[PDB]
Amino acid sequence: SARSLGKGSAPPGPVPEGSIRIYSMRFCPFAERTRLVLKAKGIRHEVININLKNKPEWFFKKNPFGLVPVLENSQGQLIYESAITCEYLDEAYPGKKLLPDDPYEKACQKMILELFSKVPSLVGSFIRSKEDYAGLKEEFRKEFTKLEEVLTNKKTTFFGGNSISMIDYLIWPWFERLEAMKLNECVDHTPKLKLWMAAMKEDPTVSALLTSEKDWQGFLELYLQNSPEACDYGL
Amino acid sequence: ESARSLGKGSAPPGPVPEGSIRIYSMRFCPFAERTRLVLKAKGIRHEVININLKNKPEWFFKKNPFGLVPVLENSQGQLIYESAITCEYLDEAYPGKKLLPDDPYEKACQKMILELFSKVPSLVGSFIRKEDYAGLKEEFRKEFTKLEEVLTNKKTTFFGGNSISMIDYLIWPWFERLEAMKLNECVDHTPKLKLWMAAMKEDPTVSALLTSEKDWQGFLELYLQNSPEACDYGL
Repeated sequence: SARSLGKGSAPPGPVPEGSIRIYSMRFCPFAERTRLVLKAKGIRHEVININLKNKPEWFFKKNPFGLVPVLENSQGQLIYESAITCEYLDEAYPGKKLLPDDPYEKACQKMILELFSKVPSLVGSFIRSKEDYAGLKEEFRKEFTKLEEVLTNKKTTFFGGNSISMIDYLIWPWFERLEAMKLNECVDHTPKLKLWMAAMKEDPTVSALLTSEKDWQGFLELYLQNSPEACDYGL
Repeated sequence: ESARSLGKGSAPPGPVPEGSIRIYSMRFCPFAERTRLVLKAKGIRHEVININLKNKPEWFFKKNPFGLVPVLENSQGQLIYESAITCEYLDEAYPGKKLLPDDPYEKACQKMILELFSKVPSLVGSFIRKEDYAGLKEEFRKEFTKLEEVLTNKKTTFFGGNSISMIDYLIWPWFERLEAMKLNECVDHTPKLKLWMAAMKEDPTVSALLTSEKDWQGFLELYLQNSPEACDYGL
């Protein structure tokens, strides 16, 4: 049931009443954002994994950009872009809100997300390709000092207060891979950010969705080998 | 004159008065025009401080760590930057008619359409910055086709329905500069987008904030030569 769907696969059926579907990939950190929100809010859903190296022909009608995550509900409505999917889920579902309702506090979370914007591309660059490592670790350190400054100025344990909120879940997938990439020395000069990473791993939602560093390395070696079995590593 | 832009050696501004809000802007900046369209549409009491973008004051780098306009500042000293964030903050923080739909899926559609528009501001910048023209005009036609497909599927005059909403004000500044840049032919294959442009010019908020073709070309001639008088052209 978790095996990814690829080129030649049959278009999926309609999403059943009272449920939502996520088009995802088990090792995609952008989709992990949406799955953290789905788990934190206790939302009943179904997962369809997409083979990103051998995409189903029907997947391009779900998203014109051809990227995961994509949400699909029973009315056939489609929502793409990880940040948009997270905001939509917090708005359309009941229970405790992950986004603060104060307009300024909500704007701060979106400004912090923009301060984090260079981190996903650095992770991408690090994974790919070596003599480049030194320069890239320096780049990581500079970006992390910007997040250290936010926590210093806020005087809180998390990026949106003394308890976890949307902003923490949005940036967590990249800090999760940091240790798997053996780049933990990049937070050795950011003590508040380091304490934040330890607090995040103790969160029940974060903890339930962690990928083991061996499963991630299994995926990565298959991905770097350009294998169409990468998305399905560990079955 | 309160409108002349502030440069190096200017005194840092005083506190924002109670009941008001300040926008740090530049009269020919399309990103800050988004924010000004929202302040005008919602009838928000505010003050404008223009920044000399070719002679930036030192005190301004404390208002935004990116050093860009627009920036909002209130009486509590709160600072909000990134044009899309400033617009959403104003819609939530102030009374009157909401520019954003209340439905979570309709709100998500507005943010997805904004993403479909994302290449247009950088093509405008590349065009203003040959022979390059033919290629750049073809890129404009491809991007404008994407917007025409949205209007074709919605069967409405505007991007969020039968009435003007936030998404229209967010993309309008770049369509406003088409005639000025002599790029009207780039929409001659997009009839619905062409009717939308005419409908936008009829809107009282849009009409009140239009820049004359002469003031714009007058600004551009000075800005391209790094003139410190560029931002204050037309007085």
